[PDB]
Amino acid sequence: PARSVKDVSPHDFVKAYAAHLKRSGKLELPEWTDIVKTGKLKELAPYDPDWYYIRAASMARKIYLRGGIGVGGFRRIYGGNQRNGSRPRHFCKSSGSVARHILQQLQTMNIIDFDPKGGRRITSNGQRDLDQVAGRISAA
Amino acid sequence: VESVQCFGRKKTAVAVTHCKRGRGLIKINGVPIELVQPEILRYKAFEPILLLGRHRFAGVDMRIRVKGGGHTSQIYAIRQSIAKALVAFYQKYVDEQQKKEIKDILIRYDRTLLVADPRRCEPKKFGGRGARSRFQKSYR
Amino acid sequence: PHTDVLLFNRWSYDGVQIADMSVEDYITATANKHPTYMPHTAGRYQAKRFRKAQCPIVERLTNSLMMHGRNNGKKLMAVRIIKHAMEIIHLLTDQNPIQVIVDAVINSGPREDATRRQAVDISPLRRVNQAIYLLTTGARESAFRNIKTIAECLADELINAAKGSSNSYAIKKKDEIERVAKANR
Amino acid sequence: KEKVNNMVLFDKGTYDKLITEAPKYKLITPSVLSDRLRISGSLARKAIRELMAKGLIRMVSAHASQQIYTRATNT
Amino acid sequence: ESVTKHAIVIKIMGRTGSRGQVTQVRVKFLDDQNRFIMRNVKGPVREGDILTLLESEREARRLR
Amino acid sequence: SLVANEEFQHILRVQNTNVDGKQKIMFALTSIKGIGRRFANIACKKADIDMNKRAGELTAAELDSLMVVVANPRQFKIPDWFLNRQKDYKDGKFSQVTSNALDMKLRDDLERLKKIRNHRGLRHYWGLRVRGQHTKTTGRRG
Amino acid sequence: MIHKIRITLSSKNVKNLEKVCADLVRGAKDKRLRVKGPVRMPTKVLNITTRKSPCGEGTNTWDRFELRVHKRVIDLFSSPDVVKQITSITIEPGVEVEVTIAES
Amino acid sequence: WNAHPKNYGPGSRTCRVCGNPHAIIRKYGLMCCRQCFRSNAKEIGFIKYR
RNA sequence: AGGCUGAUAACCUA
RNA sequence: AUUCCGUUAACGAACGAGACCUCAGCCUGCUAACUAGCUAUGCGGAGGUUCCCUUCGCGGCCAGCUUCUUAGAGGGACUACGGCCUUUUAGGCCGCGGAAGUUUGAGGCAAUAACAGGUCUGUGAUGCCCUUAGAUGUUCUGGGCCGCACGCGCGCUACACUGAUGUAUUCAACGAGCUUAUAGCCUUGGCCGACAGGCCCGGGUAAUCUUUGAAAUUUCAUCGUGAUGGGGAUAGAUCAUUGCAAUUGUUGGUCUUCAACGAGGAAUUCCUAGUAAGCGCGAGUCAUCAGCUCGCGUUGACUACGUCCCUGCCCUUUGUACACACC
RNA sequence: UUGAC
Ligand SMILES: [K+]
Ligand SMILES: [K+]
Ligand SMILES: [K+]
Ligand SMILES: [K+]
Ligand SMILES: [K+]
Ligand SMILES: [K+]
Ligand SMILES: [K+]
Ligand SMILES: [Mg+2]
Ligand SMILES: [Mg+2]
Ligand SMILES: [Mg+2]
Ligand SMILES: [Mg+2]
Ligand SMILES: [Mg+2]
Ligand SMILES: [Mg+2]
Ligand SMILES: [Mg+2]
Ligand SMILES: [Mg+2]
Ligand SMILES: [Mg+2]
Ligand SMILES: [Mg+2]
Ligand SMILES: [Mg+2]
Ligand SMILES: [Mg+2]
Ligand SMILES: [Mg+2]
Ligand SMILES: [Zn+2]
Repeated sequence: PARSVKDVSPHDFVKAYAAHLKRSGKLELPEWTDIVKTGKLKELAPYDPDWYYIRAASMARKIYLRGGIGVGGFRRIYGGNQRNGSRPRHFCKSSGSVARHILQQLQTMNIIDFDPKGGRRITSNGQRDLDQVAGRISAA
Repeated sequence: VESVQCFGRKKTAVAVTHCKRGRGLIKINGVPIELVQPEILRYKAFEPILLLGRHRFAGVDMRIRVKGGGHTSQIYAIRQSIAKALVAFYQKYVDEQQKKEIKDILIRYDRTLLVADPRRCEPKKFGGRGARSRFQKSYR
Repeated sequence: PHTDVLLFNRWSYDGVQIADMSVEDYITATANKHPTYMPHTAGRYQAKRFRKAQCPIVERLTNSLMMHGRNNGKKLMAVRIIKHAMEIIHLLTDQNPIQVIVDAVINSGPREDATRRQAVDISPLRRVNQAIYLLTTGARESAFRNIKTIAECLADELINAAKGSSNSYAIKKKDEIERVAKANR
Repeated sequence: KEKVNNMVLFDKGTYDKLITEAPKYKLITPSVLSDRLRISGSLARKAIRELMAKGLIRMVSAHASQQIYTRATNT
Repeated sequence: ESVTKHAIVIKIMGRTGSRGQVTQVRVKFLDDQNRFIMRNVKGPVREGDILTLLESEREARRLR
Repeated sequence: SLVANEEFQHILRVQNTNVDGKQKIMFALTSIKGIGRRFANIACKKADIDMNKRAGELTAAELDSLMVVVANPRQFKIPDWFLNRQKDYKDGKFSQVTSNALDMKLRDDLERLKKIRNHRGLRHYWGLRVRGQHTKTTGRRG
Repeated sequence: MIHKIRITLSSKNVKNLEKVCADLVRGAKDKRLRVKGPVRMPTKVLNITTRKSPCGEGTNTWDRFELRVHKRVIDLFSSPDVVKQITSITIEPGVEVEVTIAES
Repeated sequence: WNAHPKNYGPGSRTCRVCGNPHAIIRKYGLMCCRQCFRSNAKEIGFIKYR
């Protein structure tokens, strides 16, 4: 067979493609990578030192699967439950600066572009890049 | 065009399996069924294949679309749509006696493989937070 | 008889026997009585009396793990716990984990009780219900505020109960129930 | 109710006990080692990885919540 | 001394006890199938199912 | 995994506080007043300290570099919004105040309000709630 | 020459709405016009839930009030003048007819 | 006289039927108090089914 | 002081 | 079920119950959809080996079609069928088949006679009484309704490892939405910002746009039985938003502070299946404010299939010095 | 006699 993104486990793919983005050296991490949290719903900053590449790999896989997602859509996708002390939990959005910065980097890498109807769309080069990485993952 | 389209239901989940003459492909929304999530419910979705055997599916291609419901109910809807689609395919394009044989196997194992569960959520009534549950009563 | 259905696709129902006349018809763990690949069926077992005796014994154990309130309805976690516990049981005992589970249920079911107080006999169905309740109550209590995981506690509870050892929480409670019953004869 | 005092790092005496006795256990989990060797669960998780690297124990089940290991060779 | 025996339920006499929590049944001993007695049973029981009697000498009074 | 060497310490002393040596360094620093989990984590990153090791494994030099970060956050580019004393009332400066300096700062805040007979200062003096909470039914501990 | 004209019908009364829809489709089939519909939009259920008591005493009972709106859409391929002729027929009470030239 | 702003809040809105300011139903633009609405519900077109 | 009682006494708990 | 069969000095009727109406459950049958889709086909992108295969995007009022969606009309269950039990009865138990075999589930409606039950503070419903210009009318400014030794009721969050945290991953339903004034409602997309929030271009008076629309859960890692990374009260500093106005913190952020609480005495509530419980969402209120209420779905059990012991209710017989009726 | 107990 010939595996593409849909044919491989999402967990395995994101790890492999994140190591691919870091290895290329094309993403320019912002100054505040080590300081920020990924939303006000969080208590602490991410544990993984390479969380930025992991998030960028995850966002590329979602644009590959569905076009037209904007920054607001990604804030919802990585949002979740916020705890409010002695009050009930409610849904909260995640950081827009993290989403916007990652999208603007993947676009300079030519993995995504502007969808005419709004949001971001995977490019032909982006499709090849993601599909080639998925093909190299060992069968597991 | 020897194809059938059978649905399965569980609560608000609806899965429709498009079963056509093929070579044995089985995919859910473009993803191979071997990657069904969650992984512990993967056994439930594979029961029709395990019960009948892969050799019964060698001459068909099943593409499944599922919507609504939740993680558990979508598996049961998918599980039901696959069984119904194969039975509808054998009746229409293979034989009546072969349809008789496989349907007996599916029924002897579990009747919900072919017959939907009619249970739905009971509406909430005022004076309590559930359908039955009432607000706590105090006297003094 | 023989069946191709394996629990979790790991454990065989062949060779599993219920060596107790009273509760044989109320434990569903053999190859002839509807073997199941997984202990998760959206069954309707409360529609009628004695209908839950057809529910597989492994799934009846899984349901009793969805306590207390914090764990209500978290059946995917419960199925995982029993899946891990059976793996642990196989390592420690070198026996079929399904066979060990039925032995634990048979040994931990009280056969006499007190009511009103005088001694009365317990029906085979309630005996199975009590055994399941006692086994999961002991595992839950030993896991609480303990480094030991719930799966390891459940495996040890079942291994001791299947052996008949007093180390089991369910064996001690069964003795206490039958000790008070004899005092009120 | 007394408080456990689980060591966060091995000492020469306990580390040698791990390399000799632990490979012989039928069931090896972080909580089994944590209780037998009086080590914290965090140290037990790292210790199990070392035993895996040395090839002294084989894996039976892997789950984020429950990890199950056993002696590589029986008896 | 008490000897454990197994007996099969023949007929359901009726629910007894203050709150109806007990059932009186007629049981036939399996070892000797010509002996019948009445027993009080806690929990759901139906005709046909088998019981374990820790002591078989006692007998329950009708409508106890 | 690794064996502890003789340099391992079970108790440390930082800014007149007892720091447990068996705790992960990130959570060992939180025992200092004015340093929470968010600030302890950023301090270890700016000091290039491996957060995977225990506080007792750190050398004396490494432990000191942590307190240099805490004392000069702006020098290490920790932003102003991340500090527990932003735009001080007297000096207007931004800083992270810890241990007794934090206790002195809290004392000066309440004394200032009480001195001008501010409403919030008076409720601090009377031992009442100051953040608009109803007091009819809760907070009954006297 | 031939244009897709959209007719929208709304009403609270289903029988009256279905009666007018049949009169229009059947009235257009007589002229041999191409007809698309009627298309039934999902029913809009306006809902007001209110306390029965005019005061606050007694068991707190609630009245659930519902006002259902049914909507039909019929597309006729013909000229505006012909459509104006078909729709000009007297319409049943409470049925709101709305003729627009589909923007396509 | 009447100088205080009345652009928002209960004081700005009143029942269209009776003029009372309490328990106004603003949904769908009804602008009736809950008591007047129940009296006039049938005439407005609202009905009880379940 | 709380609980039990429509309420009081009795009773039960702290 | 005062539901029926029968009995019978009654006969024949009227209400309530049932019927009924709404929602839900079955229909590969009917009607028919560019504001809902599917299948096929054409073109294009990517992967694998030019055909071919896998996957995604776009197009076609002359591809076809209605399985999935919507909503009209109908059909479908009657305990029909089998066994047994009951009086020839009325009916009941078990079972096949069946979407469904508790009046299939859940509601709405709902008799006679009552209560000195609640409401004059919903009403341009209202009698009498009071007040009516140093007003109990009305409006304006400010404060109060929230004030805190204490007692009680409905709740929310917890005491952790069946967990918290950080990743990765991923599936609902009910519903609601604007005066267009630069723009007053729901808001996509782009940009700026760590967050909170701001700017710009727009869509939608709506199966068309928001809506590509949740959480618990799943998954990997860290933590390791320590009031601990459990818990988040109390409190300091500071930033932003709503408003004419935020102090007695409106609310929302950031760092810091880090209380009780280790499962709860006597007592006591609710609940029999998609129910309990857990999990979040919409709506009402609303400039701003939800720990509340009314609905919605998601995950999904234990136990019982009884009894009149407790608390009550219905019918019959019976006792009564009670009729304001055993308070 | 009817109710209530
Ligand atoms: K998320
Ligand atoms: K107080
Ligand atoms: K292609
Ligand atoms: K009134
Ligand atoms: K009056
Ligand atoms: K009012
Ligand atoms: K706090
Ligand atoms: Mg600190
Ligand atoms: Mg206040
Ligand atoms: Mg259809
Ligand atoms: Mg119908
Ligand atoms: Mg009545
Ligand atoms: Mg009165
Ligand atoms: Mg008040
Ligand atoms: Mg209430
Ligand atoms: Mg916490
Ligand atoms: Mg979705
Ligand atoms: Mg703490
Ligand atoms: Mg307010
Ligand atoms: Mg309220
Ligand atoms: Zn009004």
